[PDB]
Amino acid sequence: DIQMTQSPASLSASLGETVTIECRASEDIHSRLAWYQQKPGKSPQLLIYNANSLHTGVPSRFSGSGSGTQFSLKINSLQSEDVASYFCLQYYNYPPYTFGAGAKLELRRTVAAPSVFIFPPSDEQLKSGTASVVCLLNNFYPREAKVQWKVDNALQSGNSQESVTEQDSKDSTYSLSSTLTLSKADYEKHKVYACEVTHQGLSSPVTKSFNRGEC
Amino acid sequence: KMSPLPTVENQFTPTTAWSTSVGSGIGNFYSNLHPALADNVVYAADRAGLVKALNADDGKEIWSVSLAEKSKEPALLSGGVTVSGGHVYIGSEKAQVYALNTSDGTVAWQTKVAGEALSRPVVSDGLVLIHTSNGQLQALNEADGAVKWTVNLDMPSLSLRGESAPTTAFGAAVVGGDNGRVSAVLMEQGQMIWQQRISQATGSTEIDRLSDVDTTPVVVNGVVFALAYNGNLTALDLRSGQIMWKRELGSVNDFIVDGNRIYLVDQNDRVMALTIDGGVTLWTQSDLLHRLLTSPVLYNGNLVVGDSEGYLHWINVEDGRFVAQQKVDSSGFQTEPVAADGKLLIQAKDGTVYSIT
Amino acid sequence: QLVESGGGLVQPGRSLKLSCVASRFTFSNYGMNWIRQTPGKGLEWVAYIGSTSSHIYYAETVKGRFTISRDNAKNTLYLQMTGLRSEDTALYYCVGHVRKLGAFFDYWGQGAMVTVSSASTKGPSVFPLAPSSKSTSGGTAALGCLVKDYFPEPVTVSWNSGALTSGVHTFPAVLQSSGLYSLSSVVTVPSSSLGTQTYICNVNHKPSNTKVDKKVEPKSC
Amino acid sequence: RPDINQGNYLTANDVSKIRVGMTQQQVAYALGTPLMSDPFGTNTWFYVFRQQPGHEGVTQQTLTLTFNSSGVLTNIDNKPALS
Amino acid sequence: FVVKDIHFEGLQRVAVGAALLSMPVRTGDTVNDEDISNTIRALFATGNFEDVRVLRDGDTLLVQVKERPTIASITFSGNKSVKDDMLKQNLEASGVRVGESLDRTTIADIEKGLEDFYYSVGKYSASVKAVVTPLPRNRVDLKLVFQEGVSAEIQQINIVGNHAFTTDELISHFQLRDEVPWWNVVGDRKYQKQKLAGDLETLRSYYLDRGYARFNIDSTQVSLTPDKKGIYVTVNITEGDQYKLSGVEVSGNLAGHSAEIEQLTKIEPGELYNGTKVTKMEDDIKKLLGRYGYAYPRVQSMPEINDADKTVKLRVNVDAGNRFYVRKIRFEGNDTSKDAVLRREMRQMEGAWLGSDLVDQGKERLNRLGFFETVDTDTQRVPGSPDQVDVVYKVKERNTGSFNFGIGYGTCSGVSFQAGVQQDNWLGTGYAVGINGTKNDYQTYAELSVTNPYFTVDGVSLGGRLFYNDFQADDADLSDYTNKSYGTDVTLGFPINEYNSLRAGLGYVHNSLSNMQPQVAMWRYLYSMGEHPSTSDQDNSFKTDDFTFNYGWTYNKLDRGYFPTDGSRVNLTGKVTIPGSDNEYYKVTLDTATYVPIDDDHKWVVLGRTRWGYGDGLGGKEMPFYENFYAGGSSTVRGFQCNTIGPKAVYFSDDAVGGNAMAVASLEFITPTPFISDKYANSVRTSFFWDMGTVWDTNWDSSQYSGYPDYSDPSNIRMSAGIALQWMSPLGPLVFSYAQPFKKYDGDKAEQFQFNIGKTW
Amino acid sequence: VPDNPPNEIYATAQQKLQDGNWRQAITQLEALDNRYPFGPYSQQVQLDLIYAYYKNADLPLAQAAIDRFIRLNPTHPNIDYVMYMRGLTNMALDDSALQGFFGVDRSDRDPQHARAAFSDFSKLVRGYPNSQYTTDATKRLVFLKDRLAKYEYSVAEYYTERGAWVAVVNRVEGMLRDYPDTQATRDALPLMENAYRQMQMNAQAEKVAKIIAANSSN
Amino acid sequence: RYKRQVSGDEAYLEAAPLAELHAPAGMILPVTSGDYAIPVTNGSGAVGKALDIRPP
Repeated sequence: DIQMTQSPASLSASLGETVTIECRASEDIHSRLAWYQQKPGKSPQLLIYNANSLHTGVPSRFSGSGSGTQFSLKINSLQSEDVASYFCLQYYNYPPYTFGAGAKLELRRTVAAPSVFIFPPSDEQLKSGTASVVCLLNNFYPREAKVQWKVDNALQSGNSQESVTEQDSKDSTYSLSSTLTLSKADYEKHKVYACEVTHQGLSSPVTKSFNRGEC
Repeated sequence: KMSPLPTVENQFTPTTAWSTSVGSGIGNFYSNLHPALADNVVYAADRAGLVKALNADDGKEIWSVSLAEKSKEPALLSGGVTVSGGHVYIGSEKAQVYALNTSDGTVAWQTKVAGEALSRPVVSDGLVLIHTSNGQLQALNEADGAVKWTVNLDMPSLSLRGESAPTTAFGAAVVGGDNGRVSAVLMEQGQMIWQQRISQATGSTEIDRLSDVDTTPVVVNGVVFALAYNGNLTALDLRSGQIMWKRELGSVNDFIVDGNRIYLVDQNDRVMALTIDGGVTLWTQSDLLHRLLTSPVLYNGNLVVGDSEGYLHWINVEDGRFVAQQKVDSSGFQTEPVAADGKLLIQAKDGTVYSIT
Repeated sequence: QLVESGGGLVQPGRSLKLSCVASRFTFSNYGMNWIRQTPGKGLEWVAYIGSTSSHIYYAETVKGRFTISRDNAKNTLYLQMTGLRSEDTALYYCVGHVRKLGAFFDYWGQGAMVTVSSASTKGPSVFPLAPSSKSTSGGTAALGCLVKDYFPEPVTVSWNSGALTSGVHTFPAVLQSSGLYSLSSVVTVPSSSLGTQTYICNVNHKPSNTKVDKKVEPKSC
Repeated sequence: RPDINQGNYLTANDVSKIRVGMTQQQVAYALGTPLMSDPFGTNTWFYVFRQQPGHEGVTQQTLTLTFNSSGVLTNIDNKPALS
Repeated sequence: FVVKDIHFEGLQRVAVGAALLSMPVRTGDTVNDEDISNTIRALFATGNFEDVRVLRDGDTLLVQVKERPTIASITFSGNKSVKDDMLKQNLEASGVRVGESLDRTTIADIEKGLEDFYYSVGKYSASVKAVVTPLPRNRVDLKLVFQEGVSAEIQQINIVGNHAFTTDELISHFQLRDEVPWWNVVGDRKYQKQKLAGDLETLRSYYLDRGYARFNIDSTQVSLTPDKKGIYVTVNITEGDQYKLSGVEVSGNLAGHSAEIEQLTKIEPGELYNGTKVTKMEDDIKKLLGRYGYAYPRVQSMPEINDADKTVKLRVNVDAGNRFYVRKIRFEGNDTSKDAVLRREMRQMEGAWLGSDLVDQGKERLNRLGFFETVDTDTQRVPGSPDQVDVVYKVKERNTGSFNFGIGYGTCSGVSFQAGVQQDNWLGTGYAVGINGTKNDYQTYAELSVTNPYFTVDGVSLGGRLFYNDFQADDADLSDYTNKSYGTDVTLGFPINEYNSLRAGLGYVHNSLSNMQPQVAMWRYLYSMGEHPSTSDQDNSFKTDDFTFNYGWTYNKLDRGYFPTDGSRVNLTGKVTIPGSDNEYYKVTLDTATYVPIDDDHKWVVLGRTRWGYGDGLGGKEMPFYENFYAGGSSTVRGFQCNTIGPKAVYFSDDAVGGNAMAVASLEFITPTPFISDKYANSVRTSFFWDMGTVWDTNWDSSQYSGYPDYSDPSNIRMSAGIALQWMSPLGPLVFSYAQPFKKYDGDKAEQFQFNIGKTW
Repeated sequence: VPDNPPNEIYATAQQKLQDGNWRQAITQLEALDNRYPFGPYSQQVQLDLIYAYYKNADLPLAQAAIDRFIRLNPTHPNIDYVMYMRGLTNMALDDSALQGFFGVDRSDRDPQHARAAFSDFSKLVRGYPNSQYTTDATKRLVFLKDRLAKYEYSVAEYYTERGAWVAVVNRVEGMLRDYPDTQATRDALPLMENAYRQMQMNAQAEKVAKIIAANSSN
Repeated sequence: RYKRQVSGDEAYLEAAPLAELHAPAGMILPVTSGDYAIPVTNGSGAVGKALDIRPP
């Protein structure tokens, strides 16, 4: 193969400023690249052929720049939802085709505080013998947030699993569900179950807990 | 081909009076034309329409003129050179005949004939009678060039410019001409007195034709002599042309006659004295053969000629032994010198006169 | 335009022939490839055929064990997959090429997820997520349904047969230690709507043939 | 595509100068020769005006005569066209 | 003295009986008194007895007589412009030849006859002499010493009666020259007896067409020097006065064709007299009367002058001959090639009425084919016939095939031997074929092709072709990859018009491709198809086999083939893919040239030549690159190498590559050669040229790969120019050429002396 | 170029003949000519020379030689040889095998040579009915007859293939007046049968019917 | 220069029969031209290669 370098990572910016996404090639070959955009849950599409030529039906903003060693993709006065993960592809080495890592495009909105909710196990799960207590962050920005479960002062780990939705196309907020899975037995083993959420959007760590159901 | 030179002479001084570069010359080209004196004066030209008028003792120009269209087509005049009564009377290639005055290069008259003027007007008791390279004989005035009558004659298909110096006696005029024919005729209507053949027709229609053309004859006293090239040297009666003797001989150039003897050359360029009435050779000199030589004259009791090499071939008159020798010109010659009444001269092919001691 | 075969479930070591169909364009040129992408964000080119089935090139992972063929009359691509391993599981795309320039694609398939696994299919279990009298009574609260112990992917979940679409958050599936997935699908609605609006999530798991329509009501305590 | 003529020319008014009772030599001076002539007896002569121009197109006139032993006429036959 | 018998002694070359007959005498009695006179006059009238000496013993007459020695060898020394055959003719005119005895005294007359001949040349200074060599067996040899001297120039041509209008410079139109430019040099001034005769009447003809009817000659006179060096010529004439014409009329038999001649005779009144216009008018009429089937009328044009106004009424009279026909046709030339083969181009036909023009159309059709060295028609009249006429068409045949030899000079077939042969009059048939067999000890390529232009009547042409081919040079991984291929062509062809032709046909090919280089620009087509093999890889291989259609258009209108002089010949071909095939595309090629002389008299001629080549496809289907054009090779481009033109190769460095755009031409000056005689000078052709040519592709770009330049433009022109000799020889056509290029564009090459073989175009 | 009496030269001439050697004997004989143009066996030399020209096929020299000799020697008994040789000359002049292999038709070429041969052999018969040269000359004459026939037949064929329906038959009336033989002639009645129908002549088509039935169809 | 040839001649190359055709009852052949006639005679001497050319 060949080192197909894609830099930097996943980025975010506001509407109207320009962006330069770098893709670096190990063997310094000019015009041996194609750019493809993958929308979430959508088929990937072609952006640039010849490593500098734009495909039909698309605004002029997109530009291909840089040398064989290093190329960059330039978006000038970037507009609305164009957010997708973008990859490069080399065709210099025909037998092995190499792609970029993929740049996952996020956006920059104002800070948004999550609305914390706590969910006790359902009355259909109490006949199962296992209890699932769920912590919910609903609409926040940025994604970076420290959420810890506290039961009798214990940082539960390896038993809790989180799931974060993708950035909304409407309010651009994130949602996380941190599920703490215990047995029905262990639910009554401890008295207070708490979820503390620390986020940039919050003025103070919001802890929400329950002791005996959530009537 | 051509014999080499014998030793130079050292046996009379090689004497030269002045010379002059005169006219544009005529060049390699054969013609028959050479200048003519009068009292204290000479005149000349080139085959170029361009004409002079000079002196006899200084050679400066009393005047000089020229003629051509105003376009400016050169005339190429090679008629004769003759004067009379202060006027000169010359012909061209063009059957156009030019009578100017001597005192100035201005016309006496101008008139027309047939055929080329390779030839020499001749006059005797007035009333000039003229001939050309056409076998055509015009008969002419003196002051308008008017014709009085004209004769036609036979010509061959080919020649070496068979022409002849027309000649007169007792008002009866005679000349040779081509076709080996000779004619003795009037001067008034020019009609026939008689004719004569002398050549022999033996070849094959190519060299029965070197006797066609007739080289200059001349009269002496009730008798005439003549020849042609590879022809017969004759001695013939003035009244009748009947023969006095003959010598199987050829040549092309004119002969000198003084005394009871006749003085002339060979077609092979060797010279001799033959008898008046015998054709019996007193002597010859035979050294300078195939040399391209020129006709002589007499000057103060001796002879010299010139050549195509442009030299002087002085001799003893009595045996022809070379008495003197001069290189005089690099251009050779084509035509004849003259002298008169104390003064000797020659013209070059290349437009150069020499006045002579 | 491009209709493909299924992905299902298989055992490591078994074989499978997948099909992909071409519809409008000529299809009698167009080098075609199979390229798989793992949810771990790994892109891999696995196979290529060009202009016809004359030149076939494979990636350095299969090393020829798999076979790609096409039928022009049926405008169909055939992929027969020999010995199978767990790593081969990925989203597989039937990809087309670009005319007159080549060496890059124009058309991409739907993507086909292949799953090799010793485990058996299991239909999902739905449990209501309803706290009833939250710190929001006039604001907006959120409720959901919990899908647990389901294998394999995917499950289609909608609310009120597509009538309820606003405020819905379907969290990404997590793989449990049991080897089964479990996720919760929630929706945020105004508090006044609760008890007046029926919130029903309809869940369908095709491999297990499980269609559950579960209703969430303002149950207290 | 090509064109052809064949036969003996005609003025077609020459024909209006033709009367029976004329020696063959008179017609020789009139016309010049014929070219077809019975090599089976029957002193006779032929005269024809065929042409075949065009990819399609055919034509022919003819007059055809028989004479005595005397080289003098007996009868004619003008077929002014063809069949 | 009395004699009873006669004996002869010293005659070794003649009978004694004839000897004793030549002297009539009464033997056995006292013979007459003429025996001495008879021996003398007879034995020396023969020219065969040198001396006689007769005496009488008393009973027998002994004759002691020699024989004149006879010439063995007649030899010549001093020949410079003179050929001994003509000299022997002059000897036979003398009455003398090898094997003849003689007087040794007419030698002078012999010399004289020789010198008369020298005169007849134009030399009069010469001198000839005999050299006798006595030899045994009553023999002699004779040698001739010449001293040719020199000829003359000409000095003046001055004329009597040329007044009121000079021509003393316009005389320069003659054969003869009284002025030799030192900057226009190849001859000199020399007299001739007959060029004289021509230019006299020529000048007369000039003045006869400037408005004269009395421009007469009085006489013509010539002379020269005693040294026989330069000539003086003069001529005596009348220029009279001008003249004009006033109306024209005719008289004589027709067939009511008055209205056509009416068109040919048409003029305006009051126009300047000519005499040549008259003649061509007559002759045009003669053509018309050919068409109507007349040969031998008479035509006369009589001026009825009025010099009172300098006008004429040209009375004319015609006698339309009695009609003709044809009887018979005959052909000569057929030693190998059958008859009826040529008749099928005779647009004249037998057995009917007639044109004198059909005759010429057949002459043309013949001279087209180049199957003959030379041609001759003729036309007699049959005996005892007023109207029946016959004809002959004669020719001189020619061997016309070839043996082509391509060696990949300049490497378009590399190190190779392309052998092959063509013949268009195959076995004397109209059958036509061509073949090649090609060998390198690892590659094969052989091909056959055939056509009968007259498979069926009316010029139905039908041809086939096949080729099998393997190319193998990747035995060391070298460029110019391995291909194997083989295929066929079929074709019909026919004309519709009597000059313009069409043809069309099909073909099928089969192709097998292997060990393709990694060259880079090539793979574009293959992307167009679809595939992407190399990084730089070498296992590439491919196959494809295709049917196809083609068609051709042809305009051929010349004096002839085989070193023509006039007209033009052009052929275009368009070839095309068909539905179903592995691909789709179409191309066109055109090849053009045209000959125009000045007058075909001294043969100062010019050609113009051009060709175009293009093609492109559809449906994303372009044509192949192996079907590219190519250029250079000193057949199309003189002073350049085979397929060495145009862009450079490309890897991921330089060798011409072929393309799809062409435009190339060459502009010439045609020449004869005076240094060789007609005998073969007729069969050779020389010229100069100035050659241009260029090539490119439109699909090619450099907006994207701009590290090496573009090769997409009609600019960047290749230019050279040179000279070429083309000469026939029994192995086929041959041509060499040497040129000099003076406009390259980087990365290209050539040679100066070059060679080509077979069918030259 | 030795110099000798012509006897030794003629001796080695005979030898070279016996040697089968031409190119030497050729020049030997030319020198014998030039050295002795009135030798006592000059005539024999001419025979040997013409024999040479045949066996070496230097043809036009031989033609000129033959007509010169017979012109100049009009009379001697072996003259018949000459005439035969003359026709043989012309017989060769027509013929060739630079092209000949088995399955050529030699027809359809310049035949005048054959006509000359015909006249020659014919004259020769008419002068020398009783020589020893004739039994083959006849067969060769027959050859020329059939050949002339095929030639003309072929011309008829072409015209027929054109449809020169008439000029052909005018050829053929002479073909009859000359050629009553040669199946080709018999092969030509049907051509008239085509002709007269192109003529719309019925009344002679019956003549064609008669003659054909008159011939024995084979 | 001057080299080429054939090989084979002095060959008898004939086989041909005689031919000639009568005429019918009623009508006629055309009268033959006495131009190609046959002074025929019975032959009985040398022929073919069994034949002499060695001149006299």
